[PDB]
Amino acid sequence: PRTVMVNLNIHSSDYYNRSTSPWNLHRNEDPERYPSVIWEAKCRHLGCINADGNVDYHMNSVPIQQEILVLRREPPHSPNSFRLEKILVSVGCTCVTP
Amino acid sequence: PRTVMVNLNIHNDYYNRSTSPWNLHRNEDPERYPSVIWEAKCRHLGCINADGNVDYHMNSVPIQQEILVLRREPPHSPNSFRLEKILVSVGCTCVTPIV
Ligand SMILES: CC(F)(F)c1nnc(N[C@H](c2cn3ncc([C@@H](C4CC4)N4C[C@@H](C(F)(F)F)NC4=O)cc3n2)C2CCC(F)(F)CC2)o1
Repeated sequence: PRTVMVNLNIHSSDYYNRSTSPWNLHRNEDPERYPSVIWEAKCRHLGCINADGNVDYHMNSVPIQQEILVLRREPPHSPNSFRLEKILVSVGCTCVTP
Repeated sequence: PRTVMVNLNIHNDYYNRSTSPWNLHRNEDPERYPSVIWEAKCRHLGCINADGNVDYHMNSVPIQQEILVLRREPPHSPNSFRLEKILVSVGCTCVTPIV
């Protein structure tokens, strides 16, 4: 264990609507985790929006997955003690050539 | 102060075909945890078309997200931190510019 003290008191999105692989945000909630709420990107379409403004299936919208560190309550249900943990979160969508 | 204890011992390529591909840039700060953060930098100003050529009628833009980091408090402290928000680039997407 490398135990440290953390003080939790801390001292654009509408532009991504113009993406050829647009996404919406999905609420992910876990009361055993900090941050408990994580907004996860879900691609709106299987294809990408082409020059005509239409969904084109010759290209694919794919979620960008990132490794994210979160705090897991340790022991479970502990309000003040945690262990660092890695999870995968979707942070947006990009358009790929299959 | 909302002081909590954190155990820092972690429990636990595809996007190359993107029309708005990106590379990773090393962001290092010895006063922060994680000290090293890899940020996405868009490879091109435009988006890659069907022919494999850059088209400047569209733009590759970095997706900026707010993430939480630990700042050493007091400075240089090996075991005490304050939570802090920073803005990082987590990938690139292709956008149709405003006309
Ligand atoms: C909104 C949220 F997703 F819940 C969220 N916000 N911050 C976190 N987690 C915070 C957080 C910060 N980072 N910074 C870097 C990384 C690494 C991944 C290889 C491990 N990445 C991911 C990628 C990107 F950051 F650019 F995305 N590039 C990287 O180098 C993960 C990460 N996790 C977390 C909150 C608890 C804490 F303070 F104790 C510690 C830090 O989650």
